Amino acid sequence: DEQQRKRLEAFLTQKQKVGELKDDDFEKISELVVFKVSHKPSGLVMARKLIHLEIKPAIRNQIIRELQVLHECNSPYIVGFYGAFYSDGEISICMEHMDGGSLDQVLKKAGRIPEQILGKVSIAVIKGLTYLREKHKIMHRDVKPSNILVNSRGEIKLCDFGVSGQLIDSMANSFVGTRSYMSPERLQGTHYSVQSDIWSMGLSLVEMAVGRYPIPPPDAKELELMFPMAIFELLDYIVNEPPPKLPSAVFSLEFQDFVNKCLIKNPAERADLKQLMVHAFIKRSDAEEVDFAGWLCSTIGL
Amino acid sequence: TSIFLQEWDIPFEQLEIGELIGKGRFGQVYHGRWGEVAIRLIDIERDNEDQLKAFKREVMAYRQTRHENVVLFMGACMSPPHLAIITSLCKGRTLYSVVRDAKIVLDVNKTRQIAQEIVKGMGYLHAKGILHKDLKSKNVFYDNGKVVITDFGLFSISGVLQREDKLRIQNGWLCHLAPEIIRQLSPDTEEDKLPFSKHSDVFALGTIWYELHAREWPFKTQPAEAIIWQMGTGMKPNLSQIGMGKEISDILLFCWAFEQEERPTFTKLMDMLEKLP
Ligand SMILES: Nc1ncnc2c1ncn2[C@@H]1O[C@H](COP(=O)(O)OP(=O)(O)NP(=O)(O)O)[C@@H](O)[C@H]1O
Ligand SMILES: Nc1ncnc2c1ncn2[C@@H]1O[C@H](COP(=O)(O)OP(=O)(O)NP(=O)(O)O)[C@@H](O)[C@H]1O
Ligand SMILES: O=C(NOC[C@H](O)CO)c1ccc(F)c(F)c1Nc1ccc(I)cc1F
Ligand SMILES: [Mg+2]
Ligand SMILES: [Mg+2]
Repeated sequence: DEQQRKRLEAFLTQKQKVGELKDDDFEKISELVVFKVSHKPSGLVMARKLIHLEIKPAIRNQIIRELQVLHECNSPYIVGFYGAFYSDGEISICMEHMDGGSLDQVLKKAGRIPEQILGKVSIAVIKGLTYLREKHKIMHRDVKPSNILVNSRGEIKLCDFGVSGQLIDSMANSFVGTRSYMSPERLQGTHYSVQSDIWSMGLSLVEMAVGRYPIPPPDAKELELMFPMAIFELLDYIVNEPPPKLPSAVFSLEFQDFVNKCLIKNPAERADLKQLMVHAFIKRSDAEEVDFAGWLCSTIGL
Repeated sequence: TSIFLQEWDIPFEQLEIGELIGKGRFGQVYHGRWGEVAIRLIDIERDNEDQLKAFKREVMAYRQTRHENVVLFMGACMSPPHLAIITSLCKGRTLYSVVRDAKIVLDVNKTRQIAQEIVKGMGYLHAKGILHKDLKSKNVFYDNGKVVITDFGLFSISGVLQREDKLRIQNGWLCHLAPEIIRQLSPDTEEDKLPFSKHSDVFALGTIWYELHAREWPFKTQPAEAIIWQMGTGMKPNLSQIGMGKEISDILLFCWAFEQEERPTFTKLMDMLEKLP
C-alpha cells in the first residue's frame, strides 16, 4: 500500500532523532519484563524490554551484533526496532510502543474475536512470516497471541521472534506453563521450518476464535455455554491426539478449512506460506471493508 | 522451634562471614572462618512450620554423616526468619567448571575414577537413608583427584520453583530428572511433594556419566518443552556419535532405564564401573 510506505518512511525520520541509548535516558511510564518508557533525548515514547542475564562481556558483545540486524529489517507487519544496549545485568531491546497491546489481553477483554477481524490478522501474520523467511532467512520460532501486537492506527505486527541464536542459549531459565503453542514436530525433536510457525498460527487463531485454549477440547456442555493437567499430559495430547478443530455451526467453511490446513500434524502436508496466501479464506478476507481500529477502540476503550 | 549451634559436635566459638562465593537459586553462599568454611544463609517465610520442623530432623540426619566423598556437614543454626547451613569449604573447582575447561584432559580412565568416587559417596548417603534429590555437576567438587558431593537434601526445603500458571525451568535441571518425575511436572508442583527415590538419584548420576564424556549436558540443543516430552516417553541419547565403546554406553542404558526397578543400585553400579577397560 502507498500509505504503508509513508508511515514506514516517517518511522525512519524518527530513527536518527536518537543515536545511542542508555539507562538514564528513560523514565518508567507504566508496566505492560517490558515497560512503557519516556525518552528525553528524543520525544519518542518507547517500549523497553529487559532480559536478565548474568554472563561475561564477550558473549554480550556477540548478542548486540546479532541484535543490531533488527535495524535493517522493516515491514508494516513487524514491529520497528530502535536499539539494543546493556546495563546492570539486563540487556534492553527498544521497540515501538503499540497502544493496543497483545492479542491475548484483547481476547481477555472481549468475549471472542469475530471471524472477520481474525481474517485480517491471518493475512498480516502470513505476510510477516513470509517477509522474515524470504528476505532474512529467519523463522519466528515463537508465534502465539502474546506476541502479536495491535494499535489504534489499525496495523498489526509480529514481535519477539528468534533473530539471535546466542540469545536463545544465553537465557538461563524458561517458563513452562499450561498453554503450549509448540508444533508436534518440534516437541519430538525432528527437523522443523516455518511450518512450525504455521501450526502456531493455526492454534492461536482457533483459541482467539473460540475464547479458550482448545487443548484439551471442551465437552458438549462447554461448547453450549460458550454460545488440573500435568505438563507432559498436554504435550503428549498435542503429539498423539487429533488436532483441535473449530465448531462446524458458527464459522464459515473457508475459515474451518483454513485452520484445518494449518493444524495438520505432518509438516510436509501442512500448508506452507504460499498455499495459505491463495486459500479462499484470505482472498475473501483481503477484499473486505472492516474498520479494525474501530473494533479495537470500541471494545478495549481507547 | 529453634536450633542452636552449641548443639553440634564441632566445637564452635566464633564464626566470621566473608565474601559471597557465587550466585545461587537457594540462599546466599559466603566465605567463612571457624579453618575456612562455607556458609549458606537461607530465609524462611515463617509459614509451613510443620515443613520447618521436618527440615530440623533432616538437618539432624545430616549430623550423623561423615564420608571422604561427602562434604563435611559442620553445623546449622536457626533463628527464624533466618537459617544458616555451615559446611566444610571445598578447595578446587566444581566438576561443572572442570568438564567445561578445554585446557583439561578427561581420558576414559579419569572419568571412570571420578564416577566411582561419586558412586561411593552416593552409596554412603543411600545406606544412611538419605536422598540427594539434586545430584549434578555444579554440586560436585574436584581438586586434583579429590571428589566431594555437595548440597544433598536441600531440594526438599528449597523452593527453587516458587509466574502465574507457569513453572520455572533452568537449563540443566530437566535432563537430570527421571521419567517418573518428568511426567509429574506441573505449574503448581512443589519440591517437597515430588516422587524422588534412590532410582531417581541413579538416573541423575547417569546424566553426569553422559556429561563426563560428551563434556556437555544431554538435550543441549532443544528447548524445555521438547525435553519434557522426549524424556517422558523414554527417548534417550547415546555416546556412539563421539566414538565411545559399548562398555561406556551400557552405563547409560542401565542408569537411564525407563522402568525404575531396572536401574541398578550404587553398589552394583560400582561393580559395573570397575569392569571398564
Ligand atoms: N512491544 C510491546 N508493545 C505493547 N505491549 C507489549 C509489548 N511487548 C510486550 N507487551 C505486553 O507485555 C507482556 C509481556 O510480554 P512477554 O515479556 O513476552 O511475556 P509473555 O508474552 O506474557 N509470555 P513470554 O513471551 O513467553 O514470556 C505481553 O503479554 C503484552 O501484553
Ligand atoms: N562447599 C562449597 N565450597 C565452595 N564453594 C561452594 C560450596 N557450595 C557451594 N559453593 C559455590 O557457591 C555458589 C552457589 O552455590 P549453589 O547455591 O549451590 O548454586 P549451584 O549449585 O552452584 N547452581 P544452582 O543450585 O542451580 O543454583 C556456586 O558458585 C558454588 O560453586
Ligand atoms: O523476545 C524474544 N523471545 O524469545 C524467547 C525465546 O525464544 C524462548 O525463551 C527474543 C528472542 C530472541 C531474540 F534474538 C530476540 F531479539 C528476542 N526479542 C525481540 C525480537 C525482535 C523484536 I522487533 C523485539 C524483541 F523483544
Ligand atoms: Mg513476548
Ligand atoms: Mg547446589
